[PDB]
Amino acid sequence: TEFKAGSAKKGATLFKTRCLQCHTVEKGGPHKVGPNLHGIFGRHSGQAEGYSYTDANIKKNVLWDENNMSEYLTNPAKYIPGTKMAFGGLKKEKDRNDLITYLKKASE
Amino acid sequence: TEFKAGSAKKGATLFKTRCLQCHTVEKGGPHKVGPNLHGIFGRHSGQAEGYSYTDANIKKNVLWDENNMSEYLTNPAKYIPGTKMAFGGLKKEKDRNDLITYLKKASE
Ligand code: HEC
Ligand code: HEC
Ligand SMILES: OC[C@H]1O[C@H](O[C@H]2[C@H](O)[C@@H](O)[C@H](OCCCCCC3CCCCC3)O[C@@H]2CO)[C@H](O)[C@@H](O)[C@@H]1O
Ligand SMILES: OC[C@H]1O[C@H](O[C@H]2[C@H](O)[C@@H](O)[C@H](OCCCCCC3CCCCC3)O[C@@H]2CO)[C@H](O)[C@@H](O)[C@@H]1O
Ligand SMILES: [Cl-]
Ligand SMILES: [Cl-]
Repeated sequence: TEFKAGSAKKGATLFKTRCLQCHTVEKGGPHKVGPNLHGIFGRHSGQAEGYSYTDANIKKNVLWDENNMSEYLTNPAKYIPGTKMAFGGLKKEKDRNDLITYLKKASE
Repeated sequence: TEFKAGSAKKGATLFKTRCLQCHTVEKGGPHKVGPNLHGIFGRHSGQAEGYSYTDANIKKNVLWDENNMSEYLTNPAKYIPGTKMAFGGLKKEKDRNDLITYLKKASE
């Protein structure tokens, strides 16, 4: 399902405990590991002034709104280049086919 | 789409360069960061003798075959507990609603 208006008060606590380590939100606030998020809604992803992103922002692009940010926050790590390869991820279907054809024989 | 028989020879090289760092495949081979994979096809996930898994193996369970291992190898990290939370992931839809309701106000 989709976004439904919730508790800004609980959301303030979630931001402090889950986001502030890598993001500020106030206008003119500093970048950290992640970019300052002022004005994030209504602008496109990957364009904060003064911050340079991973290659994700030439592979993906959204106009942030409540719905697609809700989907994003289920698993932001999967959009970081390298996360999938870290524990053996194989982007190419043909590579997974080759690996599995081998593993079927090698593990028998 | 689904699994199609591929190149065991290319798959052998993929295993050596992408899997061997954390897995052995031979019968009686040692565990490493990950479990030995002998006999993996046809047994259920999360049951290698002598290895104790993350909580993933009480949340997820498959009978490994070519198809579901192909899906798994697109992104194994997303099944490791903690990966999603690491960069701000919020499992509960109500938490994402609360966060986003706050962020909409705080970032304006
Ligand atoms: C707490 C739940 C959050 C929220 C609401 C967001 N993050 Fe992060 N984030 C981090 C990094 C390194 C990036 C850039 C990624 C890249 O360059 O590929 C981001 C990006 C975002 C965005 C997109 C910003 C844009 O300008 O498009 C958004 C909306 C976002 N984040 C929200 C790093 C981190 C963390 C470091 C461990 C943590 C924790 C979070 N983010 C948590 C959150
Ligand atoms: C190279 C592409 C591969 C392949 C084919 C597999 N892996 Fe891994 N793996 C690792 C860990 C720590 C685990 C256990 C996770 C947990 O306890 O939650 C696994 C698990 C697997 C399985 C499931 C095994 C089972 O008994 O059900 C399979 C089929 C599998 N892997 C295949 C760790 C790593 C790595 C450490 C960085 C790397 C690299 C890989 N795995 C790569 C691969
Ligand atoms: O993988 C299967 C899914 O693919 C699509 O979902 C897309 C969505 O359509 C697509 O809009 C979404 O994009 C999210 C991009 C998030 C941008 C993150 C930015 C962060 C900072 C730097 C640049 C990137 O990615 C999803 C896949 O990861 C389909 O829409 C879904 O129906 C389908 O379930
Ligand atoms: O998230 C949306 C998707 O959900 C389902 O896909 C499931 C599959 O049905 C489901 O079979 C699959 O399970 C994979 C579990 C991999 C087990 C990994 C083990 C490794 C070692 C320790 C225990 C776990 O997880 C997928 C979701 O992550 C649906 O089937 C899909 O159609 C749908 O696109
Ligand atoms: Cl492809
Ligand atoms: Cl829920």
